[PDB]
Amino acid sequence: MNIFEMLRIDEGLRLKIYKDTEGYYTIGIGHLLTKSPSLNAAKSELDKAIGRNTNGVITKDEAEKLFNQDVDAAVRGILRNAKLKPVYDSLDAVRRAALINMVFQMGETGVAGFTNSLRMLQQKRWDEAAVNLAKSRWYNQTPNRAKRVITTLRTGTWDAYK
Ligand SMILES: [Cl-]
Ligand SMILES: [Cl-]
Repeated sequence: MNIFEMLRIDEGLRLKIYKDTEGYYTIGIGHLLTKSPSLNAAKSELDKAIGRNTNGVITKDEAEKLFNQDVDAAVRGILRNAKLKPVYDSLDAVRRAALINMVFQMGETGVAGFTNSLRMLQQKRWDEAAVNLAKSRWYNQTPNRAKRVITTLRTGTWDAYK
């Protein structure tokens, strides 16, 4: 199991513009297109991201290309962030995937905001960090997915995904 297969399970694959949990226009593997309510603003962004006139439909390869970009952008955002970098460096390889996961879903600004949990992660206080992360809008809105991520963090194993 690795970050890519982990995120593909959490996000799924959709080749046609869809709306995410929050209602935003998305496509492929959790690739957010726009927060705007306009389906046209969405097609527009989609064509911009792909480099062709898509009419809201992409191929698997296109979806996988956006996905590779986004995981890389996720890792780089963590290593560039003064709040995140230190937690990340401190963690084992499994735990690292889990923070990448959070960052992919919520953006670096958002995860950087979980101040207390990051501090408990850095101190390797696994159970307490788990209890604290669950006290969030995140957990309340996408509980099955949060649970899995949280579990990866608490245990350092891929159990939740197997
Ligand atoms: Cl893009
Ligand atoms: Cl969920």
